[PDB]
Parts: sequence; structure tokens; C-alpha cells
Amino acid sequence: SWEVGCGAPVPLVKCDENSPYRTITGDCNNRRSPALGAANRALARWLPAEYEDGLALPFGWTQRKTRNGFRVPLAREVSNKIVGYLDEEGVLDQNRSLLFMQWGQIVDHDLDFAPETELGSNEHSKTQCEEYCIQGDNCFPIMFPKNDPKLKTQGKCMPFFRAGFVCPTPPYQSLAREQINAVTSFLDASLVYGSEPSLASRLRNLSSPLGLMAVNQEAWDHGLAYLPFNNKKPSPCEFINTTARVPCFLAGDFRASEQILLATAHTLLLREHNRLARELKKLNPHWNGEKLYQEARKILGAFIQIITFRDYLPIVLGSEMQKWIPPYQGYNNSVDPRISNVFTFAFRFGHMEVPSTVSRLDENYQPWGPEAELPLHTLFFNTWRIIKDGGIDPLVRGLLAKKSKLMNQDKMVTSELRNKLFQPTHKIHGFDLAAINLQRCRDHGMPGYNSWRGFCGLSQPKTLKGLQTVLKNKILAKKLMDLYKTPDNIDIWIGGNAEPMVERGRVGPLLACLLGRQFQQIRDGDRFWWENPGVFTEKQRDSLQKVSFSRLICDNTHITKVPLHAFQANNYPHDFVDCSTVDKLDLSPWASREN
Ligand code: HEM
Ligand SMILES: *[C@@H]1O[C@H](CO)[C@@H](O)[C@H](O)[C@H]1NC(C)=O
Ligand SMILES: *[C@@H]1O[C@H](CO)[C@@H](O)[C@H](O)[C@H]1NC(C)=O
Ligand SMILES: *[C@@H]1O[C@H](CO)[C@@H](O)[C@H](O)[C@H]1NC(C)=O
Ligand SMILES: *[C@@H]1O[C@H](CO)[C@@H](O)[C@H](O)[C@H]1NC(C)=O
Ligand SMILES: [Ca+2]
Ligand SMILES: [K+]
Ligand code: NA
Ligand SMILES: [Zn+2]
Repeated sequence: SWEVGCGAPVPLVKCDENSPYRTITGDCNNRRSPALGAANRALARWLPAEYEDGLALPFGWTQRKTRNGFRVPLAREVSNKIVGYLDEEGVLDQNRSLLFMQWGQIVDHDLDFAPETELGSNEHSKTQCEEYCIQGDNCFPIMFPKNDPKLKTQGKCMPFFRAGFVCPTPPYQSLAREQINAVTSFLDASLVYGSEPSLASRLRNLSSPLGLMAVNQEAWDHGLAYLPFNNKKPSPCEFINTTARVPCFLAGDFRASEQILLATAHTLLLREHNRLARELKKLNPHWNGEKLYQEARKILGAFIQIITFRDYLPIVLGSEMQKWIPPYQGYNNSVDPRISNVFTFAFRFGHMEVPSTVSRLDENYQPWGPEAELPLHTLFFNTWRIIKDGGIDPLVRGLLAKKSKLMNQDKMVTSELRNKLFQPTHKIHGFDLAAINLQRCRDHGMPGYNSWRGFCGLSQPKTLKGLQTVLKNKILAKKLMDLYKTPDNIDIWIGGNAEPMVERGRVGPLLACLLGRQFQQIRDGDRFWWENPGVFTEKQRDSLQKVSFSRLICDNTHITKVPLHAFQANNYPHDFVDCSTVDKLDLSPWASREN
């Protein structure tokens, strides 16, 4: 009995099936299978779930149960031994801007979101978790190892809740636990517009028939727009500075205010849509609000698609790009468009690219005022620094002129993320992304490094010397063997990220294959892919080939000087050019006449 008969929490629609627009939910994209790619279903399983007890208990849950005859090291112990470092000197990517980093997280937020088990919407179960570090039900807390400096400062654990899983009420049969993807698997600017119909509506401007997105009515950035405020309380964005009392933004994606450079990007995108909608009203003043909304949403979609595949992926994948994503050959409805559970871990390589500080720059790209450079940790759930301290332009110049942190085998994830992450529920700049990422791998039934190495047709090291040969790093392989005893057991997040980077890319071989395959499928199985004939006209497509991120900024800021290639490393003024020399989106080909 093969079962496609579980996935409770979803909106149940009938498919127009001849509409020229994507659904919000991702439904109806695959006609033969309407729900493939849709939000609020299981992640795809590229390999079966590996659970302590075959069903649902993560490896590391039962302090007695081995993985392959070895105990699994504490998540915080792996973090401490291997992923931490002290010296931020020489850590920075010499040929990737902070924009490289920042686009990573935007693409990721469009593709996949695996929400923490709610249950508690005001709860004593969050008390039993945080204050009493009691493992049970959805509380799967990250216990501090011995010697841990947080032992003395915070308590015995970081609280951690398990990911949401399909059928909060299964089908009563007997299957492994499968995590939900709450966003649309397609690259469709869901993170701007929503993946759930009702939010997608609340985001829109329905007071006018101009198909705009809703903008803030209390604050402006020198005429340009801010996102509406998430008026839901209590606000983690109010909590980090109760004097300021500036809430988090409301976006197509829950996570839009997690950090100020993410909030900025979400601001840029919403602006381009209102701009797209406005230019489309001039050309076609007879178009209704819906047509306007959908036609811009359709362009904004292709924009993300173009930038991801043309500018970003080749510089992540390097020499492996062509091997995994050859020249497109048209919509293949036999291709699974769904994001894999393993992918949602493969893409977290972005965490080794976030640096320790963010900078605001003046119009000369010099330090904007006295507090120009800030530690990253001050900027989680920080909306007040935009709204009450310079707008988004000073942060955007930082995106162009500053660099991403390079992944380093000795310097993996900066202390701003490893020791001082803020979480929206909790009250302390005191959490560990690296430790969470590893707790999450086990939460989600991830098979091990050698499983995935094997899945990618790569050699699977079993000994010290083997692993030393794969990582080209005697010490790093040693620390791993001492923690995990067998490469077999190495959790996939540290596994893949521990590999040295392929020629001309910023991930190693196993990551390049996991990411390469996924992006290949997000393209080929997308009936609304921009290069898919009939989706756009041949001319609209000639038009779209000319978009850049440089332009998006030029049209949606008061920034005048930008680089051509916004993703490589750019120094001012040598690498900057006036906006007037940057190609525009010619919207002439979207003019629709009844004569
Ligand atoms: C704060 C955080 C960031 C920067 C300051 C940051 C950055 C990235 C980049 C650059 C990514 C990709 C290139 C990326 C991907 C994914 N992240 Fe991550 N990220 C920050 C904070 C978080 C937090 C918090 C989480 C949740 C961790 C948890 O398990 O609860 C997080 C996750 C992810 C993620 C998984 C998405 C999913 O499908 O659930 C990425 C693919 N990031 N981040
Ligand atoms: C930076 O990388 C880009 C990627 O396209 C490449 O073309 C450029 O030559 C590189 N510049 C360097 C290493 O300075
Ligand atoms: C909606 O559009 C109108 C007309 O363009 C504008 O004046 C108004 O402020 C908008 N409302 C919101 C909440 O964006
Ligand atoms: C809070 O915001 C005010 C201005 O609103 C600022 O002067 C002060 O430094 C901020 N406090 C913190 C804790 O960041
Ligand atoms: C489409 O995908 C299927 C299933 O993976 C594959 O076997 C087939 O060759 C593809 N068809 C074409 C014409 O590319
Ligand atoms: Ca999406
Ligand atoms: K998987
Ligand atoms: Na995220
Ligand atoms: Zn201005």
C-alpha cells in the first residue's frame, strides 16, 4: 500500500489550469499532480528518514541508544570543538560582497521553511523546555557539554522544539515522520507575496485598483516605502529596544526581520513590485488591480529566477555548474519540483558566509556617522535601526562595498551566530546557530555524511586517513573522528561544509551535488519557469535578459553609483558607475492594446 494520503494542514483548491499566473500555494503547477511543489506538504525524501527508533526519535535522543555502535556527540560539543573561532582577521571573502551572502538567504527563504512545532501559543511546555531543560514531546533541548562557558551564564541547555511534521494527526497506518515545507518549492517570490492565500491578501493594497503591495503608513525612507508593521504582539523587534518600540515588518515570509540586511532586501523587493505595478498602469491604464498585481508578481518572479541562475549559482557551484545545471531544455513535468529535506540543510552553507559586523555607508561609501560598524548580534530582530537611523540606503551601500565572510576550515561560523543568536520567543542574545543546525539534522531524520557522499557517487571515507584525504586537513579530520568515531555518523551540515570548495565556487563537492541537483529540478519541473515558452513572449524575454541587481537598487533607492557585478568584491570608487549607464527593464513589450 503506497500512500499519497497524508498532509492535513493545507487549503483545498480546484485548478483554473489555463490561468497564465502561479497560485499563491504552489498548487496546480503540475497538472497531472496539482499538489507537487505546493506549500504545507512533506519535504521530498531523496533518501529515507533515519530515526533512532525507525519512526520519529532523533539520533541523540536516548542516552544509551548508539548510532552504528557509537554515541552521537552533543550538538554544542561539535560546535565548540570545530565550528567556533576567535580571530575575524583575514576571514573575509576577497571576491564576494555581503550581497553574495544576503541573496543566499533570500533564495533559501523562497524555496523552503520548516516551522517549529507550535503547540505552545502561550504555554507551560515552553517553561518545562527553557527553564527545566526537560526533553519530551517537541522539546528536544541542546544540553551544554562540560566546560561550556554558557553553563555558568545561561543554564544547562538551549531550548529547541522539533520541526512541524505532516498530519498533526497522521493516517493511522505506520510510516516515518516527514517535515512540512510551509513555502512553495518553486522560485516564485513567495517570500514577498505569501504561500498561504489569506496573508497574500492582507499584503496587497485592495483600497486602490492599482495592484500595489500594502506599504507602511507611519514611516517613510525619504519618500521611498517601508513594509507594513507586523502588529502581532509580543514583538521580538520591540523587545531588543523597548525605548524605540519598532515592531517587525510583515512580509510574504515569517522570517523577514530575523536580521536587518534580510529586512533591507525584503524592502528592495516590495519597492520594485509597486514600481513594476505603477509603470504597467501607465502603459495599460485599462488593466484592473488583479491583472496589475499578477503581471508584476510574474515579472518580480522571473527577476529572482534570472539573478539566481545567471549571477549567483555559477559562483556557488563554480566548476560544477555545467555538470548539474546544463542549458535549459524546456518544462519536464516528469521532474519532481519539491525541495528535499537534505537541501534545507545543504543551503545553510550560507551560515559560514555571514561576518561579525554590518556597516552603514554615506553617499561617498565612507562610514556613515559614529556607530557606522555594528556587531551582527545587535541587528537580529532590529527594525529600529532602519526606521529611526538612516533608512535602507546606508545598509545597501554596505551590501555593495563590504565583503561576505569566506568559509574557513579553522574559522567556520562567527561567534555572532555561534554564541549570541536571538530567537523570537526567547529573551537572550545567547543561542548557537551551528548547534541548532546540527540538532535540526537529527530532528529531521537526516542520513549521514557517507550516505550522502554515496548518493552523490563520491568515495565514502571510513578511517582517519580516508577522511584526511577528503577534507585535505589532518587536524580537522582528527577532531571529527574523535567526536563521531566514524565518518558514517558525521551529521550532514558539518559533513558537507567541512569539505574544501570546488574550483571557482564557495561549496565543496557533496554540497555542489545536493545544491546542483535541487536547482536543476526547481527549474526543469517549473511550468512557470521564465524561459518556458508561452510563459513570457519572446520579446518580454529579450527584455528580462537585461535585469541586474545593480538596476533594482538604482530604481528603488536614492543610491546613484553602483557596480555592474554586485555579487563579486567591489571597492569605491574604482568599481562603481553612475546608474544612467546601467541597463533598465524595457516594459514596452508588456503594452496590451485591443486594436
Ligand atoms: C541570522 C541568520 C543569518 C544571517 C545573519 C542566516 C543566513 C543564511 C544564509 C546566508 C543562507 C543561505 C545562503 C541561509 C539559509 C538557511 N538558514 Fe539561515 N541565517 C540566519 C538565521 C537562521 C535561523 C535562525 C534559522 C533556523 C534554524 C532552525 O533550525 O530552527 C536558519 C535556517 C536556515 C535554513 C533552513 C530553512 C528551512 O527549510 O527550514 C536555510 C536554508 N537561519 N541562512
Ligand atoms: C571574481 O569572480 C568573478 C566571477 O565571475 C570573476 O569573473 C572575476 O574574474 C573574479 N575576480 C577576482 C578573483 O578578483
Ligand atoms: C494604497 O494606494 C493608495 C493610492 O495609490 C495610497 O495613497 C495608499 O496609501 C495605499 N495604501 C496602502 C496601505 O498602501
Ligand atoms: C534605542 O533607540 C534609541 C532611539 O530610539 C537610541 O538612542 C538607543 O541607543 C537605543 N537603545 C538600544 C538598546 O539599542
Ligand atoms: C524528464 O524527466 C524524466 C524522469 O526523471 C527523465 O527520465 C526524462 O528523460 C526527461 N525527459 C526529457 C525529454 O528530458
Ligand atoms: Ca517559493
Ligand atoms: K532528503
Ligand atoms: Na532562515
Ligand atoms: Zn533620499
